[PDB]
Amino acid sequence: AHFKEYQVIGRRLPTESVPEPKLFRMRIFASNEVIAKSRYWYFLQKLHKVKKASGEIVSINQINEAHPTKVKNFGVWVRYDSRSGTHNMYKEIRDVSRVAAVETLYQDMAARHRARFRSIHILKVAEIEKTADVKRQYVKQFLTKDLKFPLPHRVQKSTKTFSYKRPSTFY
Amino acid sequence: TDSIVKASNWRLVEVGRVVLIKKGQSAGKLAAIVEIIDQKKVLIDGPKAGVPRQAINLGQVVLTPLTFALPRGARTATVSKKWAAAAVCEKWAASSWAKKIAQRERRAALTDFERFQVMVLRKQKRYTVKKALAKA
Amino acid sequence: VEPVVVIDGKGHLVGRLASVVAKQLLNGQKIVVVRAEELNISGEFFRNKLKYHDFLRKATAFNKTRGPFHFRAPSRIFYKALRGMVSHKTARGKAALERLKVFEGIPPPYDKKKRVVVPQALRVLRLKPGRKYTTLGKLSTSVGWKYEDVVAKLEAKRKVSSAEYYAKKRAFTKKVASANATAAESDVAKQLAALGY
Amino acid sequence: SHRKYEAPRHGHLGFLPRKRAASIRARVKAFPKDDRSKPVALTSFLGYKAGMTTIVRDLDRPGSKFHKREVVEAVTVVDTPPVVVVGVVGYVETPRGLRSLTTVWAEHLSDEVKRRFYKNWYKSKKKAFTKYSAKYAQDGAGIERELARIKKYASVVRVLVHTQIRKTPLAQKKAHLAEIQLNGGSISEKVDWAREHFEKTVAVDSVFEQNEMIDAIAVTKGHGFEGVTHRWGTKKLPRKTHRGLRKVACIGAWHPAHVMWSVARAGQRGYHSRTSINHKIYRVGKGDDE
Amino acid sequence: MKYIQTEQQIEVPEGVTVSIKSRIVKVVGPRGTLTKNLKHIDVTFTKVNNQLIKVAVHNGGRKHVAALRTVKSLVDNMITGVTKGYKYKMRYVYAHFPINVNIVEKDGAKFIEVRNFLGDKKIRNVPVRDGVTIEFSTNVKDEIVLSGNSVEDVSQNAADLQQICRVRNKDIRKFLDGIYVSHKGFITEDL
Amino acid sequence: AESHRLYVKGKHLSYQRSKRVNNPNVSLIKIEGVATPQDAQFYLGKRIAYVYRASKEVRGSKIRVMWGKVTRTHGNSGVVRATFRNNLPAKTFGASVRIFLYPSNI
RNA sequence: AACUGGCGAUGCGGGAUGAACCGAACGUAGAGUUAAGGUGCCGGAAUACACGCUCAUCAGACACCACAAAAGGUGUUAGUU
RNA sequence: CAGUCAAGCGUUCAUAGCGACAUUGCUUUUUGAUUCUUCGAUGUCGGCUCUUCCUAUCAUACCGAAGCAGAAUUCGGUAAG
RNA sequence: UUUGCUCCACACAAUAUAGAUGGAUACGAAUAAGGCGUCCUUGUGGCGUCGCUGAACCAUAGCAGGCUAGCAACGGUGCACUUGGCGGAAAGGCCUUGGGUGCUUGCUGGCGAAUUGCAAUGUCAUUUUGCGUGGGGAUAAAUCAUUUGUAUACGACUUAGA
Repeated sequence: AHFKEYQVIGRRLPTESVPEPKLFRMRIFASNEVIAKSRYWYFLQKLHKVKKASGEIVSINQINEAHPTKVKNFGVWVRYDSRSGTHNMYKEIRDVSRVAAVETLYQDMAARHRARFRSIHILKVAEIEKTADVKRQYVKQFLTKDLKFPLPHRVQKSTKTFSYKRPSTFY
Repeated sequence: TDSIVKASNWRLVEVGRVVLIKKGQSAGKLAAIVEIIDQKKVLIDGPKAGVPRQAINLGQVVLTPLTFALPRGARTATVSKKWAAAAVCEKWAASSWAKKIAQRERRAALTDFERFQVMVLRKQKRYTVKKALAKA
Repeated sequence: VEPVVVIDGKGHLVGRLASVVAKQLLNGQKIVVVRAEELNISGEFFRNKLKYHDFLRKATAFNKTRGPFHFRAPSRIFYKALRGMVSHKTARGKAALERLKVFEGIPPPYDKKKRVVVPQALRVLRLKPGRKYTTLGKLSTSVGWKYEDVVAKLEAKRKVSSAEYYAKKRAFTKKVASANATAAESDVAKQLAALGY
Repeated sequence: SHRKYEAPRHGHLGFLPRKRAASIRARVKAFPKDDRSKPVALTSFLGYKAGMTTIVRDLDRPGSKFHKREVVEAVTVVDTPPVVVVGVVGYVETPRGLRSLTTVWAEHLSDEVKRRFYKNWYKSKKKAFTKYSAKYAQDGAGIERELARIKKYASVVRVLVHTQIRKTPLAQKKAHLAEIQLNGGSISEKVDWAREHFEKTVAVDSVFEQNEMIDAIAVTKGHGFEGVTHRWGTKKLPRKTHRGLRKVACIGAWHPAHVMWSVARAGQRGYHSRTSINHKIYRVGKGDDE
Repeated sequence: MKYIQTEQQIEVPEGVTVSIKSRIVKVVGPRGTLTKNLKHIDVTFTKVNNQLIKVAVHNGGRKHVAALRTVKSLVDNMITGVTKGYKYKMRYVYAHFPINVNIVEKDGAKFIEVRNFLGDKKIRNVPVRDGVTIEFSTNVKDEIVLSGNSVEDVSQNAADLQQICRVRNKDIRKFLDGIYVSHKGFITEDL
Repeated sequence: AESHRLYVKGKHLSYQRSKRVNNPNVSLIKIEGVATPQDAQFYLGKRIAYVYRASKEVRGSKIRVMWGKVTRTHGNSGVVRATFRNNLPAKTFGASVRIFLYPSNI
C-alpha cells in the first residue's frame, strides 16, 4: 500500500540479571504496522543477537512529514541485491514527503535494476533544500532560476470510441 | 528582410501558471502552479478557488492561457493575496473557455419544462433568422 | 449507435483499429473503413516488410492453393487483422464479418458521408513522438499490390472535388453569420442565452 | 534421406496446370504499354496458321562463321486476311483493375461475325444486334453518347475486330472476335480512329512490317491424356518393372502424407495457351498477286 | 535522463534571411534559394534579434538532443551555401592509363563521362545534380572542379565520381587509380 | 413530433460466461450512452424487452416479446446484468433491446 | 531408495492443449461472494491509474513448460570508485 | 560442427591464416544409453526412380580481408536463386 | 408450347428481418501545429479569435399528431411535376430554375380525445404469388439427336447443318 514512515522502538526481553535493556529504535518505511514490526525484527536480527521470540516491541508510531506541501530534495542511500551481488547506491529525487520519495525509490529500483522490495535496504533517507548538496543532473535541471517548459504534443483522452474531428495536440 | 520564423509559443508550465483540475476531488477548479517538482508533477494551490495545496501530476490538470506574478514556493496565504490582486479568477470567468463550461453545466441542469422552453425559443429564432437570409 | 459508422483509416494503427472495429462488429455495429492505404503500422518499413515476407513463407506444402491466402491489398491486410480478432469459423463470427466493409480510398457511396476517427487507434495520439511507423500503402505495394498509383489519382480527384464543397460550405455558413448579425440583439436570442443557449 | 545424385526437376512449374485451355482462341493477356507520343495503331492481329516451309537467305552477322553466307531456315506461314473493325470497348482504370465501362458497336455486322453469337445458327431467327442497329442512323441521337462516354472516361480503349474466316479454306465459316488495344495518341483519337475504321478492314501490311520481332499467342496442339513419360520427360523405369515402366517410381515421401503438387502425374498434354515471343517477320506477302 | 531543455543558436549573416514554416526551412541569399524538409526530428525554432535563431528540444532523450545539433549544423550549411557555396575539387590518380573525363549533354542532362580508367572499355556515366556546376580548372592538370549551393549535392556528386572509380578484383593498396576529392572548401571564402 | 421513444436503446451482448462455459440464464446488456458503472446504477431494476417478429400471428400480433429486468451492473464499462422471463435465444447477440424508464424513481 | 502429497480410482475452474501442476474435490437447483487464473480483440472482465526501462534488418511477453551459455557492444539507463 | 581466452606458430608479428593449456556451447546427417509406443505383425539392406525441404556454400552473383604488386589461391560476409 | 414474357402503379402474400423505432450531420493537410475572420507587398506574410471534446449541430409541440378559425409574414418544409446541369472508384446519387399543391408550433383561438379501465412491443419502415387489377412494351434461344476432327477415355471441346 502507501508507504508510511513508522518508528519502531523495541528491546530484548527483560531478564532478572538485565532489567531495562538497551531500547533500540528504527525508522522503517512500510505499508502497515504488521509489516512495520516484521521489517523491524528483520533488521534488528541483522545488527544484534536478538530475534522476535527473545524480544519485545515497546512502541510503534507513525512519523508524519513535517510539511507535506513543500517540495524538497531527498538524498537516498540504498543497498540492494542484484542477481550477481550486492551494491550500495546513492540516488536522489524530488518530492513533498519522505514516504512518497521512498515509494518513488522502490519504483525506480524495480524499473532500473529489477530490484524487488525483498532485495532493497533503505540505508538513509536524507532531506536537503540547499543546492550544491545535489549531485545528480537529473535533479539539478529543475533547480535553474525561472524554470518554465511546455508540455508538447498534448494527447487528450476520449470518453467515446468515436470522435468527429481529427485531434489537436496544441497546448 | 526579417528572418521570418513561425512564432510557435504555447502554454509553458511555470510557477504562477493557473491550471484547471480536470479529475479528482476538485474536478473543474482553478489552482495556481506553486512550485515545479518534476517534468510531470508539480505543486499546486487553489485557496481562493477551493483546491488544497497538493502534489499532482501535470496529466491530472490542464494548463490555461492565464498566469500571474507569484513568487516560487509561496504558501496558501501569499498565493491567495496574489490571486485576488491579479483577478485571475475574474479573467478566467470572462474567458470563452469558462463560458462553455458554464453553458455546459447550465444546459445540463435544465428541467423538462425549461427544455420545452428552449424548443419554442429555438423555433422562434429559426423563423426570424431563416427569413433574414432569404431577404438578403 | 449509428446504422453505419464510416471510419477513415488515415493515420490509424492497424492493430488497435482492428481491435476496436471487431468489438463494434460483434456488438452489432455495421462498420466501413476507408483509406485503408493510409493506415499505419508501428515499426519501420523494413520491419513490417520482413513480417509480411514471413507470412508469405507459410503455405500448404502439398498444394499451395489451399494454404493461407496472402492478400496484398491494404484493405485485405486490415481485413486479415480484424478477422484474427473475430471467431470467424462460427456463424456468429460470419455475421459480424458481414457487417464490415473495407476500402482503399473512398468509393462513391461514402465520400459524401461523414468520416470519424478512433482516438484509441490514432497514430498521433498513441505512438511516442519520434517512433518509426509504416504506412499501409507503401507496404502493400512492396509485396505485390498494384493499385497505389491508381488510388492516388482517384484520391486526388475526390479531394479536389471535396475542397469545392467545403468552400461552398463556408460560403453558405458565412451568409448565416452576417445575416444573424443583423437579426441579432433579439429578445429570443437573449432569452436563450439566459436559458443555456 | 537425400537423393543419391542431384538432377533438375522434370518440367516447368510455372506452366501449371497442364490443363485444356478455356478456349480455342488464345487471347492477349498483356498488350504493349501505351505511348501517348506515337500515332494510333493496332497492337495485335489475327491470322491462321497454314503450315511451314523452308527459305534461303544470306546471313548478315559481322563476326559469325556464317557471315555473308547462305542459310536455310524453317518458317511458319500465317494466313492473314484483313480483320474487320466492328465495335470498340472502353476500360476505366480502377483500384480493382480495368473495368469495361461500355462497348460501342458498328452499324452493320457481317454473317461471319454474327455467327460467333450463335451455337445453333442455322435454326435461329438471326436476331443479333437487330434492335441494337436501330440506335444508329441519326446525327447524335444515341450514336455519339456512348463514344463520348468512352472519351471522358475509359483510360484504356480496345477495338473489337474479327477474322474473315470465309476468305480462308477452312470449313469453320464462323468468325473469331477479339479485342485489339490501341496504344497510340491520346484517348480521344483512339475513340476517333475506332469510329472511322468501324466496319472497314485493317490489312496486315499496316500493323506488322519486315524485320520486326512479334509475339504469337495460340493454343498448342492437343494430345489428350498423357502418361508422365512424355507429358513430363521423366525417366523410363527399367524393363523388368512389375506392373508398368512408363511411370514415376516414387510419387512422394511418407511425409508430408500427401502427393505434392510438384510431382509429375499423368494428365492432359497439349492444348495450352502459349505466348511465344521474339519471332522475326521474314516477309509480309499480299494475296492479290502471283 | 530526459533533459528538460537544450538549445542551440544559429547566427545568420546580415544579408541572408531564413524562412521557417512548420519544419521547412528556406534560406535565401545572393546565390539563390535553398530549401529543406525537416519533419523528422520534432524540433522548435525561435526568432530572437533578426540575426539569431534558437533551435530547442524539450524533454529530449539522448538521441533527441543529438539530432538537435545536426539540424542546427545543416542550417549553417545552407546559410554557408548561399553566402559562399561549397566547392569540391577532385584529382585523377593513375599510374599508367590517363583518366579521360569530359561532360556530355544527352537530352541536355549534363552527364559526367569517364573513359580509359585503367585502360578498360567500360565507360562510366555519372549524372550531375541540378545546382552543381562542372568546371575543369587550368593552372593544374588532372583536376575537376564543381561548385554548388547545397553541400549535399556537391558532395554526393563528388562521391558518385569516386564510386564509379573503385578498382575491382585487384589489390587496391597497389592499384590506387581513381578520382579522389582533394579539396572541400568554399567558392568565395574570405572574399 | 416524429420521435416517439420512451425507452433507452440497448444491445444484447452475450450470456454471462467464463472463457468456455456460458450461463444462458443471465444476459449482458449494453446501454447506449452509459460508459461507467455509476451511470448504469440508474437503470438497475428497470424493465427490459427484446422485441422480435414472427411470421405466424399468435394472439393478434406478429410481434412477440420476452421481458426481463436489469438486475445489476457488470464490469467497469457500463454493461449491466439482465435476466429475462425466458432466456434470450443467443442468436440475438448484438441485437437491439429496449430498456424502459419504469419502474421509475425520478 | 526416504518422508509427504497426489494420479491410479477424479470429475470441476485455471495452466490454449496435457493422468499427476495451480485452485478446489462433486446429490439436485437458486442467489451472493470468491480461489487459481485473468480483464486490447478472439473472451467474461480497466485500450485503468502511477513511476521508470526497452526499438530488436531473428524484440519480448508469465511457474511446472515445452531451453540457451561462456564471451563481448561510448546501444541506452542507473550506480561505484 | 561452432565460440571465448590467447602460450605459441607465422623470417625480427598472437589474431592474414592458424592456434596449445583450458573453457562455453550447438546439432541429432554417428553410435551408445533407455524401454515410452508397436509382438490378434507399422514389410528390414542397398540400388533404381521422383519431389520437396535445410544450410553447417563445392560451383555460379556482389563484396570485405590477406603473409592480396600480376595470375592462382586462402579467410570471411550477404546469399540454398 | 390454350394468353406466355417485360416495365410501372395498386386491394390482398409466406421458409423472413445477425435485428427499424428523429438524422451514417462529406474539406484537405499538419499534430514541435492548425481552424475561422480580417489587413496587405501582380504573394505561402501581419493582426484578431476558437479549441481544452458530439454534454455538439440539425430536427424537434399538435388523434403516432385530428377537425377547424384568425394575425403585424412574401419565409421554411413534403409531394405528384418542370427546366438546366453535375457525378464512373462500386457513378445509381447530388444540386437545380420555374409552376401547382398541402402543411406550417412565427403568433392567437374554438372543438375533439376519456372505459386500452393502474403496465403488457400493444402492432405504424419488404422479397415473392395468384384462371390478380390495368397503363405500356420490343414477339428468342439453348440442349438432345445428326455432323465435324484444329478436340477427345467418357463427359468436355471445335465445327456444320431449314
